[PDB]
Amino acid sequence: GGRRFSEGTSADREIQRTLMELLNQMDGFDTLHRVKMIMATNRPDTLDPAL
Amino acid sequence: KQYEKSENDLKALQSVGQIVGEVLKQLTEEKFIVKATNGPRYVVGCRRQL
Amino acid sequence: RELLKPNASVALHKHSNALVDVLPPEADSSIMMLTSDQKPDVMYADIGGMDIQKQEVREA
Amino acid sequence: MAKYYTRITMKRMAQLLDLSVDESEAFLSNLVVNKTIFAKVDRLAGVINFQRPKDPNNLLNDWSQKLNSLMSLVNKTTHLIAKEEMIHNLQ
Amino acid sequence: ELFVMAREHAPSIIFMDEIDSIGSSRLEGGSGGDSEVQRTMLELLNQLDGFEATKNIK
Amino acid sequence: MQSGIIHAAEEKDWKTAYSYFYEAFEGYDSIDSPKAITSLKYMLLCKIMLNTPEDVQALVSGKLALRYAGRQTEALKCVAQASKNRSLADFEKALTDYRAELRDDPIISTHLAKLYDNLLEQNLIRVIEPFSRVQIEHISSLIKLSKADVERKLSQMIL
Amino acid sequence: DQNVNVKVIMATNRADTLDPALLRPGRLDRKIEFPLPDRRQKRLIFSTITSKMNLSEEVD
Repeated sequence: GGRRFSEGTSADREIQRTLMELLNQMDGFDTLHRVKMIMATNRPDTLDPAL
Repeated sequence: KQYEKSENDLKALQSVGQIVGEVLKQLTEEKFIVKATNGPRYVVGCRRQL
Repeated sequence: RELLKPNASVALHKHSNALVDVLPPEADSSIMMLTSDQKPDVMYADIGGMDIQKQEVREA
Repeated sequence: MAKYYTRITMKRMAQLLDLSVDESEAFLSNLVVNKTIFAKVDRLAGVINFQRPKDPNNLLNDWSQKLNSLMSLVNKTTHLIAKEEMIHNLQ
Repeated sequence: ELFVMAREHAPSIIFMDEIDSIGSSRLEGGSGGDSEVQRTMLELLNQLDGFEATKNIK
Repeated sequence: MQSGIIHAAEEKDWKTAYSYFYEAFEGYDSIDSPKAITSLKYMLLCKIMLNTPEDVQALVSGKLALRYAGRQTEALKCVAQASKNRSLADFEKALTDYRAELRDDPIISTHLAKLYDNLLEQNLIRVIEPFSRVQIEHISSLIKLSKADVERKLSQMIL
Repeated sequence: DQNVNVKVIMATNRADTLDPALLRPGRLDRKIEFPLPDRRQKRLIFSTITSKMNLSEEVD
């Protein structure tokens, strides 16, 4: 989980994409009832403003 | 016991390690589109025993 | 061979080299879809608010 | 009773139940609602119809089904007959 | 690469629209990522081979 | 009040409509206008729509209703009574007097037509279903009409 | 676009999300804006959602 980034490495396009998936699962077309998630995070300001 | 094991083993030896795939879209029973793991997507049939 | 020319899925033989048939552009799709499954916690009826916005979505 | 008899008079049904025509009418009203078997019942007293739509369609499909099975039957029976026919090995 | 392809199937008019809404560290490279490209292309192409007063890929 | 009409008649969201009408009612109490009475109809109307006639009776808010009392207030309750009874006749009678109210607001006209027609339909389905060549007295009796009146209305329905 | 289907609907959460090829004047005729703080909407969301789930006798 991160942000858009992407004026650098091939790693940077990759974090934003993976982030997209965590958003949907939390709520964006898929809702938690069948699978539940608890996220353990070191630094909460790394994540998306959406997340 | 070894006879049964080897006879079943010959049948394994003539038989190859067939392509694994996934069903991209089933149009109908007789034409299924698959994504094969070798690369090229194929049109495949089905057997009636399924 | 007049319904041959559009860009759509098709079949070719490996080495019996024939364009054997044509297939719909529907075929070839690995994307899933949820028409309304895992239903959001919102609806048009389950809000009354964002009225100013209710015209902008309705149209689009 | 309803499944076997395509048609019964209201009157005959009373003799069969050993209850009057009026009582049978009320039972059928309740029965058709549960939807255990479909019936059409008349208050005229003419007939009680079970499993009939009054279309020629039914008769046309039914007619075909009996003929379709029959062909299949003749060809299988003759295979076994061929064994009997040989004789001097049974007798 | 763009010049060689354009030259091969010539003539061409290369319409470079420099909106320059790219970057936030390409706007410190020339004031557009595209404007950096265009300066490279401009100076080079003027001088290149005989293509200055024989120029036809504008 | 107005967002509620569109939701109820066109988009068929009675829940959102009910909720709208409540807010509107509260605002109407300070003034007297023709607009205030149109708000009173609508809250009652949503319940009748649900097809629980009890809710209608539970709900009544006298605050705007009494000022305006006459034919418009009573109409929503009579319609409910009718739905409860499963009588076409109660509904049938009421509707003629009520037509000025029908003209006045769109919401009532359309929903009352759905209700009348629906009720006829319910009553009729149960009558045909176990009996073919069913007696006239039996349809007159279930619907709650006279023999002449049901046959007439039926003519239209067959068509 | 100009099909029975809805034209591609997009959302962006940044000014760096976009690409100048996408951005170009002569592609976007339409601009859908979106507020959200208004006093009205807040009452409307609350009453419809409250009404979605069951009613209490302490409902206000």
